[PDB]
Amino acid sequence: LYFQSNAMKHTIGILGGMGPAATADMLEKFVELRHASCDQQHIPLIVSSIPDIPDRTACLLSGGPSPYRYLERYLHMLEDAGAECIVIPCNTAHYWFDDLQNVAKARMISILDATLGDIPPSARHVGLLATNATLATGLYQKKALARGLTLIQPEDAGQALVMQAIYTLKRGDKTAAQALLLPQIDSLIARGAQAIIMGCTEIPLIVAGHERAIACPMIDSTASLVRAAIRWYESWPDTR
Amino acid sequence: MKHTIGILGGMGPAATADMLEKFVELRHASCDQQHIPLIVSSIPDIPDRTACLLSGGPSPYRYLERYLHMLEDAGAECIVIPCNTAHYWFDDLQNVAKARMISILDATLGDIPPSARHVGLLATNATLATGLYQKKALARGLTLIQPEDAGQALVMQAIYTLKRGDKTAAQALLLPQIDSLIARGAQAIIMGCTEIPLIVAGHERAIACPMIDSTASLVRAAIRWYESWPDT
Ligand SMILES: [Cl-]
Ligand SMILES: [Cl-]
Ligand SMILES: [Cl-]
Repeated sequence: LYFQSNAMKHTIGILGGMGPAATADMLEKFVELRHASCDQQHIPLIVSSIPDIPDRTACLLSGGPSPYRYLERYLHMLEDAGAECIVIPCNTAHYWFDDLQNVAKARMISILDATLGDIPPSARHVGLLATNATLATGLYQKKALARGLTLIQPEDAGQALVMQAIYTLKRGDKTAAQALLLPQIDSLIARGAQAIIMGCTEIPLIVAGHERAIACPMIDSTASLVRAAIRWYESWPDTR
Repeated sequence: MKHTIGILGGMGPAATADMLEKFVELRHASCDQQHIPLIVSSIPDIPDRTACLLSGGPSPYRYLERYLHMLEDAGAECIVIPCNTAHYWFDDLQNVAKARMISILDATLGDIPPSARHVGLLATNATLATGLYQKKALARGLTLIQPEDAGQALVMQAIYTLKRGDKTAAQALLLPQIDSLIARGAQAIIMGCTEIPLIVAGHERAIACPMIDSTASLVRAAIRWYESWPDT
């Protein structure tokens, strides 16, 4: 008879598709990170995985077509579907975060803030694995400075390989991607990184299974955003 | 006109995340932008399907109907359901749906090798009890082998252990049941509950016979539908 609307349900939209693998990984983490006795106790989620959004690095570094209009469209799709909170499992796309937040009715939670908060306070010197555009536009720079953090970026030659790893994953070869990425991780560690931000939502997929062999904590930006979204969801009177 | 696929999910949420992964894995794409457009409803509050069917619990239908329309209104032109048990309501939804719907049952039977006549079935009690696969298998010339009652209780227990979050526990329960089916002559085993592939993951090669993944079967069928238009 009576159905509770998704808005009243505190439904969370995921504005994804950058890329699709990263979005599927976030969904997987919403299940893992939420305490639930059964199906019915899991978080209500609506997902946009609509990958036609233009490449973020091409736009930012090369003046390629901007993703922004697509972001706005699918954000509105989610809102109309009942999302009361929106999360974007793409670091690079947070270039547009403030712009989107201007047009959003829903609450929006930054992957950047969530990720930084999940770094141990004691880690002062922190590696950053991210797309070229995320580094170039300094998305993490401002915030890291506020927390008194020193980011260690790979050198130009290394970053080229990190970028290659990211796109090999986006292209669907994890094994190859790993072969590319692992040495760069060791380089950052060799350079004194006390932790490494996985600052591209493809990186956790590449690292998965090898973390136990990595000599410092990896901070997972996707997981960080999920945890932050769960906390939002669970702060409601009908949630707790 | 983008041929967007809606996923009416959330039963349960792990099976839905699993379907998304397979969409990525099963679609040839040179880059993000060549992957399938997907809108996903994972809104798990849908009432337990088995409890309704077997135990007289609340009916999931009006929920399914609601999220169906939600997906259509977001622009999904084709809808898929990564729950076998939910297909008790498939025809009903299909009758209210403007978007195209693709049945997990047909897709899954279609992916069984022709040479496999005697096929094991791992599924929920409601899926077995309501005979979702039986009339369809019969028409194809298939003979379904299901676990004996004691074994089925353990299968059901494995499924709910996975939904509850322990994969390791679920495996300990499920694995012997798979071995039992093989001992009884199964030429292939349908994983007929969408949590099964998740439990079986990593042990597949350790299993003698082929396992037919209902989730994967649905994704492939959806991809085919997507790639079937003049502009795609
Ligand atoms: Cl990213
Ligand atoms: Cl790509
Ligand atoms: Cl199922």
